[PDB]
Amino acid sequence: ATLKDQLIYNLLKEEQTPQNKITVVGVGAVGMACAISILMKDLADELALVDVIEDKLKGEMMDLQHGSLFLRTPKIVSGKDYNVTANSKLVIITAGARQQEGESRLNLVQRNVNIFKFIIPNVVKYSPNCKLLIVSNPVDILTYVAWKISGFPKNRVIGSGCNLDSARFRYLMGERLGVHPLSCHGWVLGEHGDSSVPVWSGMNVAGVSLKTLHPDLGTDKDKEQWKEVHKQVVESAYEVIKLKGYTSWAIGLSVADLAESIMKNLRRVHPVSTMIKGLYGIKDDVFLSVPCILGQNGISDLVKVTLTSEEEARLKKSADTLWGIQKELQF
Amino acid sequence: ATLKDQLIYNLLKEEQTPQNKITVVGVGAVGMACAISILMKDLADELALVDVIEDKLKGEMMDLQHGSLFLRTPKIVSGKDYNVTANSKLVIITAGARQQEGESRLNLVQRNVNIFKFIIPNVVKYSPNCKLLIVSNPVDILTYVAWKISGFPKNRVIGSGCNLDSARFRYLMGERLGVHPLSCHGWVLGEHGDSSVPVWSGMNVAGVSLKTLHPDLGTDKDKEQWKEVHKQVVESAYEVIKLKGYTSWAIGLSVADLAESIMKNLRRVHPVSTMIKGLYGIKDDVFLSVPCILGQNGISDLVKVTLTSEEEARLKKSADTLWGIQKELQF
Amino acid sequence: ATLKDQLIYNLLKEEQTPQNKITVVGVGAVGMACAISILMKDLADELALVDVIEDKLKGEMMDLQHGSLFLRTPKIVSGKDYNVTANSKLVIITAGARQQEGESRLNLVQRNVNIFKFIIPNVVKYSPNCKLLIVSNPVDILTYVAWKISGFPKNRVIGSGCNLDSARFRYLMGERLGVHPLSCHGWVLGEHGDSSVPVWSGMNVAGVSLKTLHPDLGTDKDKEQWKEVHKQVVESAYEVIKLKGYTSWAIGLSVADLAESIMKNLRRVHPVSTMIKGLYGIKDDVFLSVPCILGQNGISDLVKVTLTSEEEARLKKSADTLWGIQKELQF
Amino acid sequence: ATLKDQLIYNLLKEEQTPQNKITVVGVGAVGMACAISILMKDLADELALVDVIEDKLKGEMMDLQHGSLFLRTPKIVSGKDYNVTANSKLVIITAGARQQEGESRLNLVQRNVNIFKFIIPNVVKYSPNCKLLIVSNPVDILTYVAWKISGFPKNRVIGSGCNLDSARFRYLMGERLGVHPLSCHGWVLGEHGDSSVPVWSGMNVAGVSLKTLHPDLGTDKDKEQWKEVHKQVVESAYEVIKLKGYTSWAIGLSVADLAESIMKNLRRVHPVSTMIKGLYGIKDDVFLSVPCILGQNGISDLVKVTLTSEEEARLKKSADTLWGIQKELQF
Ligand SMILES: NC(=O)C1=CN([C@@H]2O[C@H](COP(=O)(O)OP(=O)(O)OC[C@H]3O[C@@H](n4cnc5c(N)ncnc54)[C@H](O)[C@@H]3O)[C@@H](O)[C@H]2O)C=CC1
Ligand SMILES: NC(=O)C1=CN([C@@H]2O[C@H](COP(=O)(O)OP(=O)(O)OC[C@H]3O[C@@H](n4cnc5c(N)ncnc54)[C@H](O)[C@@H]3O)[C@@H](O)[C@H]2O)C=CC1
Ligand SMILES: NC(=O)C1=CN([C@@H]2O[C@H](COP(=O)(O)OP(=O)(O)OC[C@H]3O[C@@H](n4cnc5c(N)ncnc54)[C@H](O)[C@@H]3O)[C@@H](O)[C@H]2O)C=CC1
Ligand SMILES: NC(=O)C1=CN([C@@H]2O[C@H](COP(=O)(O)OP(=O)(O)OC[C@H]3O[C@@H](n4cnc5c(N)ncnc54)[C@H](O)[C@@H]3O)[C@@H](O)[C@H]2O)C=CC1
Ligand SMILES: Cc1ccc(C#Cc2cccc(-c3nn(-c4nc(C(=O)O)cs4)c(CC4CC4)c3Cc3ccc(S(N)(=O)=O)c(F)c3)c2)s1
Ligand SMILES: Cc1ccc(C#Cc2cccc(-c3nn(-c4nc(C(=O)O)cs4)c(CC4CC4)c3Cc3ccc(S(N)(=O)=O)c(F)c3)c2)s1
Ligand SMILES: Cc1ccc(C#Cc2cccc(-c3nn(-c4nc(C(=O)O)cs4)c(CC4CC4)c3Cc3ccc(S(N)(=O)=O)c(F)c3)c2)s1
Ligand SMILES: Cc1ccc(C#Cc2cccc(-c3nn(-c4nc(C(=O)O)cs4)c(CC4CC4)c3Cc3ccc(S(N)(=O)=O)c(F)c3)c2)s1
Repeated sequence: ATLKDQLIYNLLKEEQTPQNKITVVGVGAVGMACAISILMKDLADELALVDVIEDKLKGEMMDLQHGSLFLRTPKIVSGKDYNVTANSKLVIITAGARQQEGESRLNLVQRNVNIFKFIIPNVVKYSPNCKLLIVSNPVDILTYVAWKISGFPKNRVIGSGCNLDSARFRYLMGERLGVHPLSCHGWVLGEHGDSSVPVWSGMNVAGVSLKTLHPDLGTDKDKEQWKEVHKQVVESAYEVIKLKGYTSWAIGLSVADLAESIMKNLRRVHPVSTMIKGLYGIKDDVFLSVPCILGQNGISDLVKVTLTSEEEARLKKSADTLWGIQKELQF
Repeated sequence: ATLKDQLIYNLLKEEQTPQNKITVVGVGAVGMACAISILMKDLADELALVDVIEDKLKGEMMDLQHGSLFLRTPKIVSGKDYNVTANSKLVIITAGARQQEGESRLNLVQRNVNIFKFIIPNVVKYSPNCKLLIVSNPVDILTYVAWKISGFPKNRVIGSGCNLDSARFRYLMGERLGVHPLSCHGWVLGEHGDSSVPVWSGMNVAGVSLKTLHPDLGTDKDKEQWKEVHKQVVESAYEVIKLKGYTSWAIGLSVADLAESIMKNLRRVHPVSTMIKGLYGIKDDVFLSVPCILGQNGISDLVKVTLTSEEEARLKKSADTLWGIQKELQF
Repeated sequence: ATLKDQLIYNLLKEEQTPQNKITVVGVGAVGMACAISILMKDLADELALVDVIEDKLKGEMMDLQHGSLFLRTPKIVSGKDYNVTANSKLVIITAGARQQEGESRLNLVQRNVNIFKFIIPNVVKYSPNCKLLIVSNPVDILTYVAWKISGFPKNRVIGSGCNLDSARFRYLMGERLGVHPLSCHGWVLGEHGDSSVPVWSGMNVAGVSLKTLHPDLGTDKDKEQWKEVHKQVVESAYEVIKLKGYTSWAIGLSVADLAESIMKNLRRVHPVSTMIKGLYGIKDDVFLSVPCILGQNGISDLVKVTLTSEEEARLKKSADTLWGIQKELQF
Repeated sequence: ATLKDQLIYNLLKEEQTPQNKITVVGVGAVGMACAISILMKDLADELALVDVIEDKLKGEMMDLQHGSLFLRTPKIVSGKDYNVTANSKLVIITAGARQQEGESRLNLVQRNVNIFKFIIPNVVKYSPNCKLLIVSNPVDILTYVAWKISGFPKNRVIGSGCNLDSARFRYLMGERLGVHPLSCHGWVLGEHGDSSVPVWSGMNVAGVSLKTLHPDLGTDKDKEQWKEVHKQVVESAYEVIKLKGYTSWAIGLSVADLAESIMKNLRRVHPVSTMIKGLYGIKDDVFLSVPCILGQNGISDLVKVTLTSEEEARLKKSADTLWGIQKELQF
């Protein structure tokens, strides 16, 4: 008998079926930050990685496996073939093309769409019941693209959206007030990044409305220039990109936070990008961030935030602009 | 009054002194993997980062700060100046040079020695009571260098050593047996990397000696070639370097595991590199990995492993080789 | 040589000094629930237990010690003598008397005051710099008592207060809305228990004011009777006492949450009982729960909640009542 | 519209099917310690409690629910009817009768059997695919009883067995050596409690066999009396029972450790009680503790520890004695 059989007596020929499986597609800096954050939060019993760069994919997988002693996720797999992703509960898309020198963002949009046309059908083939969490940028457009290609109902297609923008907002608010972001509440909604909308009416500590304490909050008359807090939500992302080349740690932690609510059926509220047609006069198929209740079925509910006329008009303008771009995309 | 003062009444404006502070020096892939792993294990109330590349250093710090909402380490700081490291309990050195084309390894090591001659006095100046955890390679030589330059007692200078090699051993052992590495026990000692020593006599599951079950274990007569487990401990690191360019995740996790024992005073046993003169037959000032008990005072004790004649001769040969190299380095 | 000395080489025999020590005084159901919750959140490197019942104290300590394999708090000690508590960062008082048949509540409180007159000087003797977290009831009165006897500055004497009441409020609010309590925000302030004050103006999800959506919120005109949420905050505690004899698990979890903010210096906001003279219109030395920022210095700051006339009159009435009782107690 | 519907827009009529559900039956001290330890380790997305004492059951449930803010287990339910347990992955039995004054242990055996004849059929009715983890004493007899009544294959019926005995052994070994139990390895096998067997051949630190260092280890000639370490594994349990009335914290943590391996499919090795017929000459249906590999299918494999003739004869004697009692039990 082999040493294994001398040492170990086998009771069961196991069926080996994954119960809490997560897949990450695209193992760049963002995908691997998502991966490590999920691993260190014990959110999955199996982690699958997919990419098209075969050596990079296998190297990252092996690096994680070598740390298995320090983890409680017993199976880490990888491959270019999507059979490694079968029966995932949650599939996180972090794939994208590399912007070339002198290439505009507009050119990236169709290249990432072309990547999604290859990825998303293979995801559905092997995990027809999964939740899809889209991180690749432009995230609101690509969440729509993923929704359309997958055929999924809208509860099962989730865009990272303004989850990270809101985390940045609360960090910066916390720095102004000397309070941990966990206790500084404030919401950034709409489009991820440049066009996001700070909802000044919801900014509060311990339920005390900042806007009621300081009616000029967020306006141009504001002597304390709190609008600069939202300007820095946008500008600080561009700054990290300039300083280190890309962002990764903050989005990875924010993605693991969303995965936690989904895998643990927590029904916490997150600002994520969701199919918003039927609200705010929006009549087109577009994805924008609103506060959503997240659990094991994806987005089961959303909060209807009371918006001023100006705030509603900004969200409607994002919806119109997104539909304008989406109708020109080739599927 | 300002909004903050309208909202918040201050009881004490006190000079915050750090209680559980860790510094990582060098924010390459290895340093940041250490940083993220430490953050997600709640080991510190303050994390300081140091490097010489100023924009990269600030970008990585800010990226971590943007994730504060998802963390419980309230202060993350950085700078090229070592006053940001003051009063650290643990200082992790992952700094190093990159080999230039056609540069000999000996010259690369001397460049790393020169880097340590700059770093180590500045660390001591601002945290004279810290523990030093050396990760930069060649790790056993540079741990000696750190020990010589710092003036620290040997309990407070620890080299990552074979902690990671042993983790790889147990992952590979677990894969052969179908058992989690947490339950697969085995020790790789001596030098990190190619010259490491697999202690076949300690390989066991549930206290069952594999060597006693299988007396050919690890020999050339072994029909199952268990020696290939140790060969892959060495080769897989080179393979990961070839596939993705470097290793980072597994070393980051293993470093956070050592930090956990030190910061929480666990007195767990780890294979780390320590000044071994007078033990294991070594008569020179060199650092080799043996099982060490780690706690709030660093290495308080070490385990005297019973070695065969061959294993003892291999460690003595490593010590002779390390001593020859160290006297060829300029301090 | 002994087996230990054959196996282990000692580098330093040093006098272990505790770095992150917590003491719980009183090992009833409440004290032990605090103990287990603190152990499972890795908040301390040393846990000390104190009581006057010597056999029970030793049995509980040993029970915890038998679980050390599953914990990461390496030292658990106990004793009737307070030298076991030396150098605690945080001291949690859950000690109290049991009401005797036919004994008036005022006499029961005086017996608890007498207990504090024994405990508090001995705590101060061995940990003069600790933070005091008072859980014993009546908690607001006894927090004042602890503050008066200790001589501590007010930032270092904290009463559990309405931390638990607010947790119950948010659980009940979450149940009504189908949202996790982590995302349901609402504050119960003032006295712990029957006289607590629900701040309807701060009740919100995602920054959306329920009171603004529903102006009758909490009034008698409310067709949905949201006032019953606060009524159940009070009644459910009495119900648990009736059904199982006492409450323990929820208070233990809420105490560990406060300990987490203090031990890790998080500067999160909690509703805890603090010396409120000069704020909120109170002119006597009394402790009432307001939102406080908690960190390594205890209460460094507090939030000034905007109150209605009725809410302010209720807090002033609580202060008048507390002051009348305190002058009827013998110190 | 109601306030809920004004605030929240519903996307899905959810099916509400539990994915990682655990049930605890019997909410005495042991059951509630299991419950809190499982809750604080995030092992379940739904926790169900069952007992026959209806008020106590509802009070404990409510106490846990009031701490929901501090947990990430979103549904806690209870009831005397087993429909609350439907679709559990893992069902933990901690039910038992109260020993009356002057009542022998022998009388308790049939009373606990009678309790199991009511419980186990109802568990199977609502969770036919679950794993059963038996904690009630006498644990090896009652694990057999549970196996027989359930009809389950032997991989899905697990007795707590010697898991806690081994944890106590490693704690006491750690205290002798000054090393954390996590790094002190040693196995207690066979029957839980009085008749358990310390396997001296497996006792080691860092793979260094204590028995080889000290051949008198565990014998009567041992000047250091290491056999007293195993005597205290037994005696310390009786001591805690004498000092505080019962044990609870250590078993609760040990049970949560087993639940972790099962729910996370970790395939760690634990000494748990398993149907051992076919090994050691045992030819009867009995449950004894050996090192077992635990995962999502229960006990999938077990380690065949090399035993001395004396050790094998003690295990065989336990098997004979257990079968002698079991054949007299009424089903
Ligand atoms: N939604 C948010 O808040 C933010 C999203 N992001 C976005 O994440 C995405 C990835 O970011 P990085 O990792 O820095 O970029 P990256 O270029 O380093 O990595 C992208 C990976 O996608 C892989 N890829 C390309 N085609 C593929 C295909 N058919 N199938 C599988 N993999 C494929 C690539 O090989 C690459 O390894 C970017 O679009 C980035 O803008 C970045 C941070 C914040
Ligand atoms: N001991 C072990 O088990 C392992 C150790 N390592 C070693 O970790 C070290 C770092 O690895 P990588 O991050 O991949 O290399 P890297 O070259 O990307 O990172 C080195 C960083 O040190 C910085 N640096 C140079 N001089 C400095 C100085 N005086 N002060 C502060 N920073 C300085 C550099 O700017 C760089 O950011 C390497 O030496 C590597 O061999 C890598 C994996 C396993
Ligand atoms: N503030 C809050 O939100 C809540 C606070 N509590 C309060 O916690 C306190 C303890 O609650 P339980 O454990 O259920 O009561 P308990 O009577 O079972 O525990 C009290 C323990 O204090 C010990 N004791 C008496 N005098 C002592 C002295 N000088 N020194 C040390 N120990 C002494 C007693 O031996 C006893 O073990 C009670 O006063 C209770 O009202 C209970 C739940 C919620
Ligand atoms: N295997 C091990 O390592 C150890 C096991 N134990 C055992 O755990 C068991 C429980 O211990 P404790 O909580 O201290 O005892 P306990 O008597 O306080 O609690 C037992 C609970 O079982 C309930 N019960 C009785 N009949 C029931 C029925 N048909 N259905 C549902 N519930 C029923 C009882 O009402 C009671 O609430 C005991 O047998 C104890 O010996 C204790 C610690 C270590
Ligand atoms: C006609 C056209 C319409 C859209 C086009 C386009 C485009 C494109 C292509 C590559 C990258 C991006 C992009 N990445 N990125 C990042 N953010 C982070 C972070 O860490 O936050 C890291 S990189 C951001 C946010 C910015 C840093 C703060 C954008 C901008 C963007 C723009 C538009 C939508 S949207 N609502 O239209 O989908 C978005 F969601 C985001 C954008 S061309
Ligand atoms: C005269 C001279 C002799 C030696 C010289 C030299 C040298 C040098 C310079 C840069 C990097 C290294 C080096 N990095 N590295 C890594 N490992 C990992 C991981 O993921 O494990 C990632 S990179 C390894 C280990 C190998 C991958 C498995 C080495 C080799 C080494 C050699 C010698 C000592 S030692 N015992 O003398 O300290 C070591 F500890 C390690 C080595 S110049
Ligand atoms: C002249 C006098 C006036 C008052 C006297 C008095 C008194 C006394 C003596 C023992 C126990 C208590 C008490 N315990 N207890 C618990 N709560 C929990 C929980 O799980 O929440 C578990 S038991 C509560 C709260 C209630 C269950 C919901 C009280 C009442 C109380 C009363 C007064 C103050 S106060 N503001 O004056 O400090 C308090 F803080 C609390 C009270 S004698
Ligand atoms: C003819 C007969 C045969 C058996 C009978 C019987 C019986 C009985 C009835 C109630 C309680 C027990 C019992 N509980 N208990 C606890 N332990 C702990 C802990 O914290 O460890 C807490 S209480 C222990 C262990 C001891 C404290 C250290 C026993 C003893 C025992 C005896 C027999 C088997 S077995 N192998 O036959 O199943 C066991 F598993 C355990 C036993 S009458």
